[PDB]
Amino acid sequence: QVQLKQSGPGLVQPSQSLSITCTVSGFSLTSYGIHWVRQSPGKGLEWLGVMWSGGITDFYAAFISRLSISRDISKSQVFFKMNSLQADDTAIYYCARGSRYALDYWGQGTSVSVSSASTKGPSVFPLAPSSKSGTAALGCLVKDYFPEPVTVSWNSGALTSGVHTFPAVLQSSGLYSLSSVVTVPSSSLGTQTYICNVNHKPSNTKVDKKVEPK
Amino acid sequence: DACFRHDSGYECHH
Amino acid sequence: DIQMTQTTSSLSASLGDRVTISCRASQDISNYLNWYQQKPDGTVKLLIYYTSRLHSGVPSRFSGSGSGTDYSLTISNLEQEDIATYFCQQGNTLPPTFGGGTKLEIKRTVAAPSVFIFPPSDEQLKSGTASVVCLLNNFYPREAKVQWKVDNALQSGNSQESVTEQDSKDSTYSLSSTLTLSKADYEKHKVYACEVTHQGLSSPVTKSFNRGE
Ligand SMILES: [Zn+2]
Repeated sequence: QVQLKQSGPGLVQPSQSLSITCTVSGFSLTSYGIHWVRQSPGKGLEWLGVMWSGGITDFYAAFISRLSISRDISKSQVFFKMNSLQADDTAIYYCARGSRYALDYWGQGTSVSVSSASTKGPSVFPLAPSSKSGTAALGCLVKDYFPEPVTVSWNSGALTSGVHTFPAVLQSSGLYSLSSVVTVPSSSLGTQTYICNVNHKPSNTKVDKKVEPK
Repeated sequence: DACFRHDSGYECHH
Repeated sequence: DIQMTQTTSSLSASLGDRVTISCRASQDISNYLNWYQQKPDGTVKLLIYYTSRLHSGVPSRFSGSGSGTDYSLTISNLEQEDIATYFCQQGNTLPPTFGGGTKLEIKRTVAAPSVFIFPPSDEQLKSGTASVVCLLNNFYPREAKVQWKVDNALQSGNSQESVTEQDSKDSTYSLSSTLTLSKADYEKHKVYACEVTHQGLSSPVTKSFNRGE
């Protein structure tokens, strides 16, 4: 079975080097090329370089000074090193197998982030439902944490209908933030307790917040 | 017609 | 470099439709063109190579056509697991270039956003900072414009949008815009308004509040 397994960390400090080992099985590196591609969010697939089957390498012009591509045949491994990363390098980094015509088998990817931020638990704030709202909306603001991810439930999984947990956003500070919102009927705000359950495993931070109407 | 083999990098034409 | 151009970024389809994704190269690439599929989970798969040849494992509803500059990926009888982003790639001259990508999306009837504005919590204020959140809930299509007004003053690059993935039960989108000030700064304006422009509304909808109520 043809497979490509990427190892190496997602997180690189600014001005530090991104290292990704691409380990393979069920094909020979002597007989195939390994291509290195990245996908910035919203932008398209970007080719960075290749270890051809013969053992000679090639690079995209804009990365010539930043890239190293070596390989170890006996280990079934090709190695990728890019230097001096900045925020504009935030992407999924792919090793992919080249056959005659195309990139026919792909590594699972490596989600790469650039930050000098240290692990931080989030402050959770209530987004209290409007004094005159029919449907009402309420939520929790989950602010200033690193790294991703946080998970949010409502009343411990009991409330799932209308619940939208937004993709996190990276602030000027290097800290992530998101909102978890839920729509409920206006007539229940005096009648039912609504609690966001917030969990950030890397800071081992659990926190419940009751969202009290205004 | 020009092409580049995605395995060896060999080119039939540039 | 050969420029590869998928002129539509977003493509609206319905399950059972014949969808055609289109790709134009900057010169003749003489049929040396591959199609890739990237899922939400980020796994990539080759679909077809040399214009029209199916890769092993790839279902038969996936076909290719084209010659010269212009090429097409066609998915007959479209299924839920085919909802992904699709990338063309020329194999004519180095370096390998890809198109910008075409993200599939579910067509449904127009739904206007329900708009809500949230002043900052008293507990955040006493923390020293002040976030103001504007929610656009369960709308279609995804195209929506959010303007922030502080005492009538149109705001630019002050805020950060976040958008949910198309919901898999009602096929809608929801959007969060977030405005951040110091406490002191927040403390010296009155009317924080959120103006929402969408295809589903006759005229733009404005949700606002005054600091204290
Ligand atoms: Zn050449």
